[PDB]
Amino acid sequence: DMYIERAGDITWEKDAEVTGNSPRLDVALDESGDFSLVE
Amino acid sequence: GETTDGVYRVMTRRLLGSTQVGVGVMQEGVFHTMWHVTKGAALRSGEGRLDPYWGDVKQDLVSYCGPWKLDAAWDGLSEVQLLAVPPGERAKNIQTLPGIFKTKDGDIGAVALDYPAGTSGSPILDKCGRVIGLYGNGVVIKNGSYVSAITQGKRE
Ligand SMILES: Nc1nnc2ccccn12
Repeated sequence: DMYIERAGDITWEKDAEVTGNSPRLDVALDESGDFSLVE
Repeated sequence: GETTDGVYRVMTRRLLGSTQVGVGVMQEGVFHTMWHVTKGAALRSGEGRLDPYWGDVKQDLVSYCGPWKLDAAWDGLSEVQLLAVPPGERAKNIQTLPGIFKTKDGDIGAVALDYPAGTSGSPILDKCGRVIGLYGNGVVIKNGSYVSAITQGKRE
């Protein structure tokens, strides 16, 4: 039995931690909602 | 139950202790999460019940109490923020420049941020604080890193 609990407001934070790269990838999406890489 | 707009953890007591299986967004009286988090099951909010209203396994999205309300889209140029809500940890904003998933049916934004599976359904926001999609359906690339699509539904 699943339940929800509030965790916060949805707002943009000025000067939040900035990380992550920006990969451009060829992908396929199957009928089950699974993404896979196309090579 | 609590109907206030915001980000929520999705918990279960079926397993050992209380386990966070995902996250979702309450907006305009509708609860939005990824399909793989709830498998379409009903949810509890205090003494109240939230019943599924729309869902789609291929999009990996589900809405409760009403139709999907989130319609903002990534502009294709700007940095965004993942409002990550990790299991047992406080909500935290992470800013990043999305990459792209190129598919035979068009391009989708993608965020290269690696968080526990229980963070699925955390919202990705633009600079106006609008939810442009949910984090948690993606792929594991060559180096073993996780890259999530920015998954957004359609507002009818
Ligand atoms: N880090 C990671 N690996 N697989 C997944 C799946 C969903 C959300 C996060 N994930």
